[PDB]
Amino acid sequence: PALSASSRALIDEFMSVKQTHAPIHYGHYIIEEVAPVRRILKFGNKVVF
Amino acid sequence: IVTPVTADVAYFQKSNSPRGRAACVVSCENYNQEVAEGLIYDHSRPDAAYEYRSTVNPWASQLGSLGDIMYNSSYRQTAVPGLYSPCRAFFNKEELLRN
Amino acid sequence: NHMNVLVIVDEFYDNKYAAPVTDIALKCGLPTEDFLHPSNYDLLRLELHPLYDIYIGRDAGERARHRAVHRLMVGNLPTPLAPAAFQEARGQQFETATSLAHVVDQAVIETVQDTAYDTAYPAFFYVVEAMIHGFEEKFVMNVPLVSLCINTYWERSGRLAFVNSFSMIKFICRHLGNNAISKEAYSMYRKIYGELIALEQALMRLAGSDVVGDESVGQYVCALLDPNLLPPVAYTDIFTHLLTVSDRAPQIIIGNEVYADTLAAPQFIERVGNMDEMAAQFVALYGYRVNGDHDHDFRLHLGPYVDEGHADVLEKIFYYVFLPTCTNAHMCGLGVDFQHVAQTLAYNGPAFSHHFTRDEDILDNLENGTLRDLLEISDLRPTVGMIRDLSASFMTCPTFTRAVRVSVDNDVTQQLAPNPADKRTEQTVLVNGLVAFAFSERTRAVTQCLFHAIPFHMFYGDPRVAATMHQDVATFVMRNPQQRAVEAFNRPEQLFAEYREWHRSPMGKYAAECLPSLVSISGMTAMHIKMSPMAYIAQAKL
Amino acid sequence: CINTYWERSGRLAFVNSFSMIKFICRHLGNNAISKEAYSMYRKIYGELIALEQALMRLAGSDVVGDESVGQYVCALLDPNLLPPVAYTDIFTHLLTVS
Amino acid sequence: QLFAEYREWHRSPMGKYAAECLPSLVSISGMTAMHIKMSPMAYIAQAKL
Amino acid sequence: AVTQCLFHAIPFHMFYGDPRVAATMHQDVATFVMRNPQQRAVEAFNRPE
Amino acid sequence: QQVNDYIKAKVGAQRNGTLLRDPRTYLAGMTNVNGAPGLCHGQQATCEI
Amino acid sequence: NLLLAFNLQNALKVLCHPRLHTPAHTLNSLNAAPAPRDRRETYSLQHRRP
Amino acid sequence: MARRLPKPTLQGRLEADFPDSPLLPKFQELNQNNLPNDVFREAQRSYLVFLTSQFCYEEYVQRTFGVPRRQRAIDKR
Amino acid sequence: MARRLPKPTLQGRLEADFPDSPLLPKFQELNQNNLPNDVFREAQRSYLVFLTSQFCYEEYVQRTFGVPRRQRAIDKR
Repeated sequence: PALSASSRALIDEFMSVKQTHAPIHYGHYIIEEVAPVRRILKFGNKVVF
Repeated sequence: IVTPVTADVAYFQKSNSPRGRAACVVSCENYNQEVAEGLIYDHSRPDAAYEYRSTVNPWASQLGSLGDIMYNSSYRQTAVPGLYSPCRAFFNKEELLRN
Repeated sequence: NHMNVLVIVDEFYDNKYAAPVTDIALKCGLPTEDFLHPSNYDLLRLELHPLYDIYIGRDAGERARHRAVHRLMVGNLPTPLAPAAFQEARGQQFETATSLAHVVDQAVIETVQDTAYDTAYPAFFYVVEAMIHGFEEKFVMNVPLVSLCINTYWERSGRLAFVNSFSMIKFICRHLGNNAISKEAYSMYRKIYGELIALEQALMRLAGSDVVGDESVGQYVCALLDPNLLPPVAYTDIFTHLLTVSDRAPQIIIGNEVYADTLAAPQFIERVGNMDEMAAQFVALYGYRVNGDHDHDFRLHLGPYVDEGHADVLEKIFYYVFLPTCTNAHMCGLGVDFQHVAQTLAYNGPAFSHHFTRDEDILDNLENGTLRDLLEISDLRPTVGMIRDLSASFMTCPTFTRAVRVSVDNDVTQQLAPNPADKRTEQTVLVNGLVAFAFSERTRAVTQCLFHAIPFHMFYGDPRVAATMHQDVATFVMRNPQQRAVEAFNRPEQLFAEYREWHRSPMGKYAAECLPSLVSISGMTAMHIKMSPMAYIAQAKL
Repeated sequence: CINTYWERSGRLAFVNSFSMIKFICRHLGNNAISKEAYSMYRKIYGELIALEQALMRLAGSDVVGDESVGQYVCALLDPNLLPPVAYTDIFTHLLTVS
Repeated sequence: QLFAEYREWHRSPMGKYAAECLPSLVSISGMTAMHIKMSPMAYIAQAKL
Repeated sequence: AVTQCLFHAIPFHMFYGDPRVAATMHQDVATFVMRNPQQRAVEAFNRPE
Repeated sequence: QQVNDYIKAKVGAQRNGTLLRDPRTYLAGMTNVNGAPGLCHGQQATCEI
Repeated sequence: NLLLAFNLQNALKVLCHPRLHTPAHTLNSLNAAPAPRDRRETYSLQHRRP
Repeated sequence: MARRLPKPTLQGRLEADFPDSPLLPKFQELNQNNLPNDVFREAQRSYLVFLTSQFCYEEYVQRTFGVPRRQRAIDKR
Repeated sequence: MARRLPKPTLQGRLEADFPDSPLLPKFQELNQNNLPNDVFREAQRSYLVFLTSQFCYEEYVQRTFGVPRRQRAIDKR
């Protein structure tokens, strides 16, 4: 699976709080990507490993 | 791949086959095709992965479904062998039996 | 072979037993969790494509060969792969995209819905509706009568009359507005007409200004804009007009023989004059009933087509979206024995006597008869002059009802298919008959001779309503109570075929369980998009 | 009886028995009764249909033999269960079909 | 002679419910669902819904 | 029909040149409109140059 | 015998039953297993209710 | 690490069998066992026809 | 071909015996050469309905003319 | 054993005392042979009730007919 989200808002929370971000909202979902290569996502200047 | 809207999200958070069933043939007998085919295409029995469901989307798993027609090397003969197909590995029936 | 619908409807339910049910009827009854369980493989094995519904024929003559028939609209999709809440949510997406604003208020829908459920709904207004049959001239001769109808039915109970047909709804809006009917009642009629107009902007709005050839692409986006679809109730000659404008080959089946040629218009179709010109022919038409054979007629009597101009969209929107939503698709096809009706009005005692004044209360002098009984249950008391205005229309009024079946090819986007008959979509049209709310048991005592029940459409075929109208149907549904649902209902092959129809069983299921509220109104509308390569393009932009 | 009892106190008559509730709906649809009191009998009788239709969705479209399975699902849908009050010959109708 | 509680369709707890139930519509459906037959045919139907 | 003797249409302004209104006033604008359904969008209607 | 076959078919006990009886079983007294061509997770742990 | 739903449809393989729906065995243990409870249900057991 | 809806209940021979009218003489032209009198009576019943419609249609057209203004000149003067 | 509810309150000897009506001849045919006084009075009461109900049903049946068109025309004359 590749990192994907149904709305911009879901992604915004995922970056801010990785641990407590809710995977599924009332009408939107977000998938955390799982793969051998762990790429580093650097939106804004908040880094999520 | 065209998919019913309703397919469960829980199927997309884990590494799985893009069709509605898992197609690993390693579990099946080393030298027997029909039982090997029975894993890939038989929906009288639930797939190995999920017991409570036979298939997430029936438009790809089924032998003749939209997914099968578009990506099988059988029907995709007229098309020029120019460009790579990501889905070819998962739908090409011949390759799946090789394992 | 026989034109008569009485024999067709009777002989299908006459002595009935175990009744089979279609597959698309079974797939829409199972939830996604249940559909995918490997205890429903019989249902699952057939389905391999989103667009094409597939069935297995009999093994007669050979190994049976599978046939695929295209599902014209989104609403035709199986429920377990598109639940009602999804199409309801998808429809609410359509309102906000095209900037549609609903004219109707929820109060009016409950007002329309509450009329659909009344057994108390009078049967006399039912009789008036049939004798006008959608003519402006005929309707205007009886505006003093219908204004009494709406007046006493709206004031006795806050529920309005004559909502059964679109034509009457149209004239009442166009006419009788100033003072014929009460103001509270009239404004209800305007909104219903207004609501149809508002939707038309939306569907039209959805289709992009752009055109493929000379024609616009609205024909390819929505089923409603597509003119080759027809409203079930026909009173003017739409068919000949259909053959002129249809690029796709159009075939009309009139009994044993169907004519697809315009030059064939004289033999199959006849014309009904404005009742000023037919005056000379008044005597000619009457003898045709007595000494003419109405079976094996293979002719069709219809007024001359009049071009209202909205492409007839507004009538189709009324019949396929508005009515099935507000009434939960509880309505049936009904035909009339017209000469049996006029004999009630004209062979009445009081109407016949010269001595009786034009303005008087008929029920004072009415003799025991079917007309008297109908009036008492309908509790409406009209003057003596009004009956004569209805008796006037006997000279034009058509002899008997007839059902007509249409055969039209799919768009080029939907025509690729192995079989020639598969590219060709079918539809049924009722000639000179009106749709039906539920009948009361008391109502069906003296009214049985006058009307009979015909299941023309899924939206317009209901075991709830049909049983009341026909005795044979009621003992049919009784012995097999499973049939009560609309999808499981059995209709004579001569009249209904679930596979070759614009509205499949899944769409029918949505309306029955569909809510009365306006959100659903936009639900049915958005369910009418075609699932065609140019339907996707239109959808992507919005 | 009904027109007096409804206006003298905000209550409705003959709600005791089903047959009467049925008749007052088929007949009396004329203004005979007061307008506001009629809709009560209508809703009382209207509800009985929606509760039966809802039970027709519980039992599916499938059938065991000729009969529907609804007989096996709910007690109300069982034709062997009989109402407590009999005014017509339901008993022979029971013997034939059971 | 008129009533034998054990050999009845509606036993005691059906009466205990109606005696205490509130008139509201919630109790209308609550009485309806209490009529399902507790049979294998019932379990199959209740599973599907 | 009653006002046919007295009044005729003129679509001359973007707000004013309105297709729904025009069809009712003018028979020929109407039948033009019947042939091309989309025109009824006030943005695309075709007024005389 | 009809209701017994309806149940055994709505529940699945002929294509997804564990023991798979055919004439070999009752006539000749053997107890064979179902196919289960492949196993994704491992040995099946039966659950008793 | 797969999530699996265990709903009523999964348990029909044991819940529909006739072992669940018979009173023969429960009554067998009771009548074989020594003396049962010494209270007694006299009223309303069975219909008495007039 | 099969059948027809049942006939509506109406009092027998209501039109002729009950009332006397010009329409009655204009109707006497109809004769019963072949039919059973049962059928003839049924056939006879159908004719007068047609006659009434003609009578009532014409009475409607007379109202459609409006008010004569020449008349409004003389008497109102 | 048998049992009935107690009899309602009724003024004794309604027919013989209060009215004189066409039902008296039909009622008087009932005569008591070896019957006690109270039983004969109860029998008479019941038989009068029966005759009254007979008459009321016949009245209702005769009323249910309606108005004849011949007499309506004769009156409109």
